[PDB]
Amino acid sequence: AVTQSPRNKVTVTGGNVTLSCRQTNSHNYMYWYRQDTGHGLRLIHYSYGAGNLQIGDVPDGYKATRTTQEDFFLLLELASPSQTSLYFCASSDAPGQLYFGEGSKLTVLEDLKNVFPPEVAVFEPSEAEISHTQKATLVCLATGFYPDHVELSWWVNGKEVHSGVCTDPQPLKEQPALNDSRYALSSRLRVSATFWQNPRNHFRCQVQFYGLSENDEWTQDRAKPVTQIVSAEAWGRAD
Amino acid sequence: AQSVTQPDARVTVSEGASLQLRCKYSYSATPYLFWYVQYPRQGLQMLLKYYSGDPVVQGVNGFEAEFSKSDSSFHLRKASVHWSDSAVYFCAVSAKGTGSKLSFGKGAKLTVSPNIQNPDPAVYQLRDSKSSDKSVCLFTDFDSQTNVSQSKDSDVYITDKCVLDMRSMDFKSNSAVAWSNKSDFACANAFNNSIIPEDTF
Amino acid sequence: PHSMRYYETATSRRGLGEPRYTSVGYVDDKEFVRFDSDAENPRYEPQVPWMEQEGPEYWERITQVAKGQEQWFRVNLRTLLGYYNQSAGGTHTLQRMYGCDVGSDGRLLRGYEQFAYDGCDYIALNEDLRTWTAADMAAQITRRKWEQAGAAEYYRAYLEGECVEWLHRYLKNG
Amino acid sequence: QLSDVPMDL
Repeated sequence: AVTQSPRNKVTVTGGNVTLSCRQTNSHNYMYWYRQDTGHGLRLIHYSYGAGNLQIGDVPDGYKATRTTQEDFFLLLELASPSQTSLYFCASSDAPGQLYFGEGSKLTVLEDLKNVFPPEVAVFEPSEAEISHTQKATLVCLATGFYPDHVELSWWVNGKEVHSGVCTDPQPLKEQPALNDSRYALSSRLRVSATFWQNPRNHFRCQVQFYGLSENDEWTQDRAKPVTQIVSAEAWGRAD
Repeated sequence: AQSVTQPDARVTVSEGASLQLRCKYSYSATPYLFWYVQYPRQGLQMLLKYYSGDPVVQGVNGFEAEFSKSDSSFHLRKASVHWSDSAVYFCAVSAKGTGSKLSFGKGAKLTVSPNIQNPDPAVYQLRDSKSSDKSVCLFTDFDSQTNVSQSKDSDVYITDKCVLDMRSMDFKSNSAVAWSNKSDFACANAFNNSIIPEDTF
Repeated sequence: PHSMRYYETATSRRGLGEPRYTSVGYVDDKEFVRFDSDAENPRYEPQVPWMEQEGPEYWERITQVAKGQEQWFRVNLRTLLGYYNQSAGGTHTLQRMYGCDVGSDGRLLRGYEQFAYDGCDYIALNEDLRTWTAADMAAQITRRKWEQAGAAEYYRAYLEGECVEWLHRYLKNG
Repeated sequence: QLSDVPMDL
């Protein structure tokens, strides 16, 4: 069991970030990795026992402290956009055998001027499908969000569901040309047409979005794009 | 000094079919070899490990890896891949005296293709529950093989195929999604790229 | 029938001080090499005529291992404190002994990997080379940990290989 | 040459 936090954080160039990792295990070795598609996992720093530090493969722009046996901190003092990555913490008491944490997604923005929360819409099943297939398929769409830092979930009558769900593994630049384009994500939820045709059943698409923090500046004629949850719903309909 | 090579970042195989993910590494007189698997939104988990002895390391779930002195390789194999096996697989190594510093491969996204038994390609129009008109087109229920392509228009959006599983009743289906907020857009107007002549509208 | 043994020894002191590490090599009962941390130039050095013919990289490499074993012992003394719930003031001694028994045909007959805390048996690699014998409940923890991580196999790598090999390389200088 | 670091206790 390796726990790290924060799981998600957005910051701007120059900011100061600290990633925490605690291990219930009593392992001596602890590691900090970054994962970037195209580079896999690259070691930043690691530690053999309390109060020990050893440079990794890519330690530039990072600092680490092994304060105790069970605690290991990664320290970004001058956040560069290049440091945008998925960070992992691991422990080990045997050579080459690492236990990993769930990871911490960190987006390092250049400019908050372009941060915008997603717009969520739910689209009801097609009638033809209902008759042809005997199954109803809902679609959910998250649009106009930046950065690419979201989590989409489906909810049926108060409970998050996974069966019958499938969300795009990757978003897509609404306008790929722009360097900092808005993103759009789609998900599907399929259920037995019987279930959909019951007006008692309630369907909700939920999008968690990580944007600006509370204690952050925002000097724009916009609705401040803060970490938030945006949802769109739909009731079953018999017809 | 130490290097780990995984040839292909993308690998797809049909459920039930066999599988081999390749891994070559820089030579060490004694090398410590490992495979790690990473399911969606999780970290890495150790799948297999080799130190010495019988060069065939057998995993309890049908996976196995073989150490090859000559090839200096540690290829991963599975006779029959289950659908759950969809994940990113990493090959890692460490050498004597640094056996606690792993070298990792770029990884491999294993996509376990769904075996669509009763495919009936189709395209349905799904309408916003809130806004009465704003809508979306849905390519769905098609065959495992067939694929989707980027928008030719570039003003229209479209997402690569995606497999869902209605576990409750042992059923699976593929799905693509098209849409463009430009009011002018039709079902046949999208997916114009290599779709089965058998799909409905 | 020939033998080879290595005895490593670390001894914790008080306060801000790294332990005193000691390693001595035995070729069929005769000391042929020795390392000590106290010496102004802490290095591996020959204790026997023939052994002085090995190159500088061999001593530089063999000395490098020592540096690592010090890091290991330093950390593992601490660990043992917890296992036996001992004050961090006390001074203790952890000793390791490993090696291999070669047959007349120069083959491998027996292997050795075992530890002792302050003189008492802790854990020892059995004869089958795949199981361990734990002395006390504390060692029973190390055992379980080594059972799950494949301690035997890990070591069995060096044993079946370099150990046997290098032994013969020494039996040619006698 | 000799053995590698033992696995932690």
